[PDB]
Amino acid sequence: SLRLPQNPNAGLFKQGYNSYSNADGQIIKSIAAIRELHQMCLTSMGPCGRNKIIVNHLGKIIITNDAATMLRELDIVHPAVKVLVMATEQQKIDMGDGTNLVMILAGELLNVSEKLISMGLSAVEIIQGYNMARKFTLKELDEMVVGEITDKNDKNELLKMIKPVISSKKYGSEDILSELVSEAVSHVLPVAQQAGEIPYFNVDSIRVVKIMGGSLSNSTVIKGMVFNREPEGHVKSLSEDKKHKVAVFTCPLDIANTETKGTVLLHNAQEMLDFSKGEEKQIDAMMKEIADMGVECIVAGAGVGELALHYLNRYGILVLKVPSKFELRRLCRVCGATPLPRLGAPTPEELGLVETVKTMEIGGDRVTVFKQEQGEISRTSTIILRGATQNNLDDIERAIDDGVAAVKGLMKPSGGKLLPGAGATEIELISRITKYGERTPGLLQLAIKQFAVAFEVVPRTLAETAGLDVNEVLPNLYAAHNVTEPGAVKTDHLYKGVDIDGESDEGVKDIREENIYDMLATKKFAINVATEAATTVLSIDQIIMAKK
Amino acid sequence: QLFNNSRSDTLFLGGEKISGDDIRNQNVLATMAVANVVKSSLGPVGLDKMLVDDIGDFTVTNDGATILSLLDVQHPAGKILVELAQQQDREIGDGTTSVVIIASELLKRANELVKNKIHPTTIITGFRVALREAIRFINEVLSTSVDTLGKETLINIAKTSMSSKIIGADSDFFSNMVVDALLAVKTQNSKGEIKYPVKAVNVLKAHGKSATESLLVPGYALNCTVASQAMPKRIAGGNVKIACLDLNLQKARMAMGVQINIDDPEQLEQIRKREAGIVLERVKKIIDAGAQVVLTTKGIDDLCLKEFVEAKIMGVRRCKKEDLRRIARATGATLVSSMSNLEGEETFESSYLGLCDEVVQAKFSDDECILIKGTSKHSSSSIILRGANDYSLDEMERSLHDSLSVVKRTLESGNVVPGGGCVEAALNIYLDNFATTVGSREQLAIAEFAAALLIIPKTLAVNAAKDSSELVAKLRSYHAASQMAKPEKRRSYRNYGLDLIRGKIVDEIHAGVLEPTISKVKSLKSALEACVAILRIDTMITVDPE
Amino acid sequence: AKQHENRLEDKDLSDLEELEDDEDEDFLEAYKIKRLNEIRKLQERSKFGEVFHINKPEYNKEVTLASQGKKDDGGVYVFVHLSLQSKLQSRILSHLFQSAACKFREIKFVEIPANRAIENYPESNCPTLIVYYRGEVIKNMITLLELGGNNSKMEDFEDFMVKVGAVAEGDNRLIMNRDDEESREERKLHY
Amino acid sequence: VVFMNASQERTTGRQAQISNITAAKAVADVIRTCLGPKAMLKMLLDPMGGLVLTNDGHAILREIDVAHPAAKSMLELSRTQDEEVGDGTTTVIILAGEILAQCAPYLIEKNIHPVIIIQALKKALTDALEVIKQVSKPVDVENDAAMKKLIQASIGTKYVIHWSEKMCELALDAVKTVRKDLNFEIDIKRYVRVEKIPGGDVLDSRVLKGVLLNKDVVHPKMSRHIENPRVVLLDCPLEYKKGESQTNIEIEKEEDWNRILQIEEEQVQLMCEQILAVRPTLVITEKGVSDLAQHYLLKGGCSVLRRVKKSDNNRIARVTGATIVNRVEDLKESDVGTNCGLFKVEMIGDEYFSFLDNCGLQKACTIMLRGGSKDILNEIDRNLQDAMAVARNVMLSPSLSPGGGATEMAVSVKLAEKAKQLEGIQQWPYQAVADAMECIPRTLIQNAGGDPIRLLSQLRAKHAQGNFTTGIDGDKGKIVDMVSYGIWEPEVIKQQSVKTAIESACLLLRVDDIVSGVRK
Ligand SMILES: Nc1ncnc2c1ncn2[C@@H]1O[C@H](COP(=O)(O)OP(=O)(O)O)[C@@H](O)[C@H]1O
Ligand SMILES: Nc1ncnc2c1ncn2[C@@H]1O[C@H](COP(=O)(O)OP(=O)(O)O)[C@@H](O)[C@H]1O
Ligand SMILES: Nc1ncnc2c1ncn2[C@@H]1O[C@H](COP(=O)(O)OP(=O)(O)O)[C@@H](O)[C@H]1O
Ligand SMILES: [Mg+2]
Ligand SMILES: [Mg+2]
Ligand SMILES: [Mg+2]
Repeated sequence: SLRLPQNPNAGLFKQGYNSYSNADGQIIKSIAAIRELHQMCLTSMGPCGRNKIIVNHLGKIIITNDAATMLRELDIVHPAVKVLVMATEQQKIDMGDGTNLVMILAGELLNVSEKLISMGLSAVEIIQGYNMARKFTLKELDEMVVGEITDKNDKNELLKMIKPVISSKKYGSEDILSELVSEAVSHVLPVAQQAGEIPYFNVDSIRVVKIMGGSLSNSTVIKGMVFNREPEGHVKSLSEDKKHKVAVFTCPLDIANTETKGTVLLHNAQEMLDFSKGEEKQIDAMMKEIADMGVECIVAGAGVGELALHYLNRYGILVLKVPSKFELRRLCRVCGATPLPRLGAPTPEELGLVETVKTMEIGGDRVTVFKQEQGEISRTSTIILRGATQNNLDDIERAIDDGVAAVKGLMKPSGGKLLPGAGATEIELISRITKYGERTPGLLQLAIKQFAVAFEVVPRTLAETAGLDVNEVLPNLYAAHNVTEPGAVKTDHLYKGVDIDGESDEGVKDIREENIYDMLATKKFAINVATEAATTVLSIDQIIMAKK
Repeated sequence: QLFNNSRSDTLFLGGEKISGDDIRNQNVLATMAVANVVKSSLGPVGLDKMLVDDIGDFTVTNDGATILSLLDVQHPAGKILVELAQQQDREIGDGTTSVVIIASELLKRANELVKNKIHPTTIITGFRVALREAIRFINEVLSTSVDTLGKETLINIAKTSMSSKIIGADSDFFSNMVVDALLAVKTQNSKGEIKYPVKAVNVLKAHGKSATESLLVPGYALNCTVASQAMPKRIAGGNVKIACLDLNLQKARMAMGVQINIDDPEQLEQIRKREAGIVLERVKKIIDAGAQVVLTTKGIDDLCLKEFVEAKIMGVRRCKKEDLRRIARATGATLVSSMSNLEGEETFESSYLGLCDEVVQAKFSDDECILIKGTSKHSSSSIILRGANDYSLDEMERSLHDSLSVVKRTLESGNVVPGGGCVEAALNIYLDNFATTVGSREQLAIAEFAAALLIIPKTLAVNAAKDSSELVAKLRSYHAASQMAKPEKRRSYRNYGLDLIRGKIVDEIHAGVLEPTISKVKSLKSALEACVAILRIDTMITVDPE
Repeated sequence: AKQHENRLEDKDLSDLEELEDDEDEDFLEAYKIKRLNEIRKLQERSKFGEVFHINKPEYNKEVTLASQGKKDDGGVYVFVHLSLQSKLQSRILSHLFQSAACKFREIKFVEIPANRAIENYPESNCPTLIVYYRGEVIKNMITLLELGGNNSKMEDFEDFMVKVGAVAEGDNRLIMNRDDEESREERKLHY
Repeated sequence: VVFMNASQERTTGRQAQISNITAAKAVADVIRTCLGPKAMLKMLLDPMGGLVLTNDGHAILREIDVAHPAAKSMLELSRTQDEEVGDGTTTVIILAGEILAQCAPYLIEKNIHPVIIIQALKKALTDALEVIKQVSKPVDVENDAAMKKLIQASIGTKYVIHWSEKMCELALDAVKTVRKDLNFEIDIKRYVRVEKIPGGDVLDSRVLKGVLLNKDVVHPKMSRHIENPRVVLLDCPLEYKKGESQTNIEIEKEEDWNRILQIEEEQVQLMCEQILAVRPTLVITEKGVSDLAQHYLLKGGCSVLRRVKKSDNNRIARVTGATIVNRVEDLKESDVGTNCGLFKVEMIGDEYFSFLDNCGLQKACTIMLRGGSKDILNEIDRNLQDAMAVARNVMLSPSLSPGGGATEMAVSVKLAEKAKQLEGIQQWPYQAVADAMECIPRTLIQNAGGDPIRLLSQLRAKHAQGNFTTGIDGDKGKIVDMVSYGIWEPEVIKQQSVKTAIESACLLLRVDDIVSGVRK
């Protein structure tokens, strides 16, 4: 009476282990545990989304409005929330676009499932309901598609691609940020029209180097690349035309020492006198074959000796440090050189082509530039991103990664296959999925119905973040899809969507003239991985933890 | 704010020393820290709060009168706002939430004037000339309350006091209740001056049906239990006599320091009998008077209960002093502290007894209450509030108690003004033209004083979770044309405010919301006198306890 | 554990009769004989009951010998009062002595003028309250600002007697423990 | 420089409401399985050590101390429902939780203001009382056969449904005894006595109209069997009353001390002679009795019993009609009780019990419950309190309604028809009230072990045809009408439930900030 028996036969397992079954409203608590961090994502989706401060134990801060990025640093206790972390991590790695959406949907499917489990629907039927809804959802995304790119390189078409992507992360001004990406995409692409070759594009080609100071308007698009290096011997503006040559060596510019106990041995004074001059003549003789080929800059892979440096700057050969593997490989793709570890003569076919190598003050430190010209184009271009706050450089840099990741979406499938944005693609599926529930019989119809109700979060979120009342903006938009028999045949009611700024009522003046669209490849895997996030959380009825 | 200052550098004080603009900033954050809990409770869109005493007990409260009294603050600059909330509850009885927000913003908006090298003496002078100019403008714009032939100058007054409460939806039912209650308990004093004693009506903490089905008692309801269970509970028939006694009726000892001493043991039993008999002689003459109902402040011993059970008299013990004066005042009796007269004899006259039509004891959810109705000489009233529990009824008790004070003032002073931040927005347009006339440095003081008055209509929109600038800009547009009305009624664009349930600007006279002008007068002076007290402080000297 | 002890500890000889029908006779009457013996000891110890207005020669006996009592260490507390009729606190303390004398008959209540007590005593320090016990001074109390001053009451004086060990904490005669009959009547009805 | 000794930090915004609504859901989850005829039982470990086995809602909530302050508003609803009626306590908690649970995704999702929801609940409550008035009907109150099945409705959830034939007769005779003519039924539970006797058999019981005392006579010569007893109630002790004046006697002569003790004997002699002025046969006193006074009452045969409680003396007064008189001088023949009989003291080894029976319409009785343990005696005793609690309202008002989820379903169907007809901003929370009444039928079905998705789906189509008396059976789970079985409850239970559920939701929905540290 004074004390319970405190759960007998509990010594089967350790004291730290705990069980969590579906009963006792614990599945409702797991939905509430998702609801804690899901509401943090409500303020972070859309162009009016708000970034988030995340102070780690080390003190490294990252400011961001994306989900996959913010969830990396937060240490999570609930395992069901970690499914959303790895689900968004999969979204960032594969497609690099549409992660707030994964969280927003996989969280609202669990929200509407709170009503379904409370009604009395078995968990097995819930998975069958969303799977049958998923097959119809992915089918209709291919049907209501409009428009296509059909050209890899164009000035006006890239404005339709990059601009709606970076509009979520650090909107700012539209033109100054979009032109930096569309100019850099055209440099790296192998155009090769009327040849029948397979296109190819690498995410690691376009890379952004962060430099403090300046303003966002002063950002330029560099053909080549840049490091924060210092030439050792001398600096040269290189005002001499008639382009220079490039030779890349991965080994250090020094005498190839013996790997096993390299030690001097001098038996008599005759070897003592010649050993000091032998190293000078040997290093000089190797530079003669290198210098006669007309090379004026050599990129070293490791530490360079002083004696080798004395003969390099004699003939005015520039030295560059790249003490890492990937930093040396990215530079060969610009000039198109084939490195060889030997210290002999570079082959003439393997020598690279760089016209000028300038050294100027951008951020107060010494930097080396490798700008090419219109002739003999190169790939793996960089973008000089100027800004005041280092935290803003980090989020804008990842926005270029999201934009570069969107360019990857054009290579693998047959084409662009753009969709209407601004909630139009979500609100259209609500009517189609609702009609699909009426066609199918059985107790799964409520699962099909709640699956459509979960898609309202995109227009509800954009209306809440835009400072508008969602009770008036949402049903005003339903009138465009509740309508029938209106004059025009060629119907233009599909482009109606929400609006962040402007006219009252809100149905946007089309997403058309506005030139904002969404990618099909993002919506396919996002709805697939979001449904898998809700499937794995709803399919499990018992959870076991340890130590907490 | 940044860091702690040096502790008595070549000054030799046992406590702490601080000076400069740092303490002036701490007073602003101190007034804003205590005002943030009052922000969300303002207006009908505000929500209630609960204060936990770390013993399980909690109480729901909306008004900042008792909230700040319960919140034990140690900073003395915040204590003035705590006492300001208690001060405004005593005199006016309404607007405790508004003076804290107004006084805090006047100090907050004046904080910018401090670092402009404007002295506080010049700032308060600019505030004071704006005050007396605002009081005269309030005296020009207000209106008397006979107002119209229909009443509804009292049904609409109750809605303003009843708003922002749990029973604000039921204010249509309770509006008729409060006006019928205070019109019954009026009195006469000072040769024609009518008074309305607040708290004279009995607010009972009943549980049961709902707040909508709360029956208004046409008479006073005494909250006390019956002595014995074998007594008659219901007494019918007209002209029921009410006896109000206060003397000690239980058997008591002799004088406070005397000792009973007797040699003859024969009379030892006789002195015991007369001590038991002398207390029953008082009960004998009350039965001869024929008092059906008798009420006593002190206890009632079993020696007296047998006579009341036999003669069918309703004896009730454990009455309080303040209640029996209202029973005697309502039923027409007079308070009897002891039975005597100018002559040497001891007797009881029938004129001391009151009169009422019916007395019935009722029980509802373990709450026995004696319902006294039909007082012949003067009417009375009581309100039986019904809800979930006692802690929810405490909010209703404060809601009703504040409603009586507001309806008290509109009858004592017929002048009223509309709500919804009308006068707060009208004074800004009046003071801007006056600020340019005075010329010199007081323009910024009068201007920033006017900007601080706009916080009342702004807080109504912020707590509503709607767009505030559109409502303020539209309210600004109509009030801007009021000063330039160009008289020849067609004097429109005045007496308008915010409508939060719909989000539009409509006429407050037709909407049915008003407030007395005297509440605006005392709130502005008490808010400015509190602002004068905080601005004039320069350096703090906190002495640690020995 | 305390529920079994409250049956006997929290009931006097008059209150122990309540449990005559409920509890066992041998359990109850065994304790009533114990409490009855304690009542008889207090009657034998009741050697006092009014203020002893004494004079000095006698002090050397009344105040001190008494404090020894039987000298079985039968000690006796002796509250002395150096009275001064000009002071207002002295007349208040004289009333408390006679009131407490009628209740606590075992404790001796002594009074004497302060001018006759000590040669050239400071009038400002009067009224003075001394408490002797077995010849030793237990408490040399100063003027009644500690006990409220001018607003001193009978409840404050009885509380002081418990601190010096003159009266037990749970004594039925103390006003703190001596609840009114009307108070206990309401408790039984609401129980 | 904290500025606040009581929670300078604050939990404001929507997170305070999540803690409030989730706490309101948690108090309903621990008693979700405590509804219907197949409901389970619970055990509570109080710190004093007195265990109790309970299924009624009021006994569960009152013995559970909760640290969450917002939850405590839900804990007190069963306390309010108990003192008002005494039946239907569990439905108020789960209904209030479903209203708060259904109204949760509107501030999060729709961002609708709370004060608009407050207006929506009042109009729903106004329509809820309207349709309950339409669904209810009157019946005859004087038919004893009809009263048995109404008492059996609340008994069906409890353990004593197996003895429902005995419990209905046990409670129907008791409530009719204390009932009188004069709110037309002013009788009160305080007059009804229920003495718990461990041991015996629950099947053997009877409604004796009297007052059962738990003590023995004071002297052995007294006869324990009286044919025509005469009850006289007294407040004065038969002992010598000590004067509160503290009178001291100065004895100088030798005969004074002997005369005092002779006056003590003479006073008890004169006092006992006045008792015999009206020659009683049974005397009752609430105070002690001296051994000197016992001898003088032997000649008259005045049986005395001492240390009787104050409430028991009032219950003895109403049965026998005797008047409580303190002094012994004012005894008259009218003061002496009459129309009493069957005074007998049954010998039981535990304690001595004395019975009473009759031959100023107020009456009283004592229900002697027999069982197997003291804890289940409290269970059957609380069922008696529930047995008469359901019987008061049918006697107060003749109005009557069905139950078993049917009356709650009728509220949801009528509200759902007019919810689409409203077409305004308040219609979203107005639909939540119609969905909130579905928990009760659902709860009943779930406990019964049926499939609630299809049983309630056809129940929607069944009530759409235009009938209201169709409920859900608790054993097998049919859609059979309750007219055949006879599940009927009063209207006051469902009226107090929807009122207390709506009024409790209005209290808790208007909270946005939580603070502590006051220490009043
Ligand atoms: N200016 C705008 N007007 C209307 N809709 C917009 C605008 N900018 C963005 N959107 C919509 O907001 C949505 C936000 O998508 P989001 O998940 O943030 O993309 P990302 O994966 O880059 O984070 C887009 O799908 C787009 O349709
Ligand atoms: N129905 C309403 N419409 C517009 N404004 C209102 C309404 N009710 C109250 N107010 C405003 O709220 C302010 C303060 O209200 P009050 O009743 O004092 O709140 P509390 O009772 O919490 O002190 C008033 O100045 C008034 O203008
Ligand atoms: N055998 C049954 N068949 C159908 N409904 C039942 C049955 N037993 C009980 N009920 C329903 O369950 C409810 C239980 O009421 P009761 O146990 O008295 O209080 P509470 O509702 O608080 O548990 C009744 O209102 C009744 O309608
Ligand atoms: Mg995007
Ligand atoms: Mg008010
Ligand atoms: Mg019940």
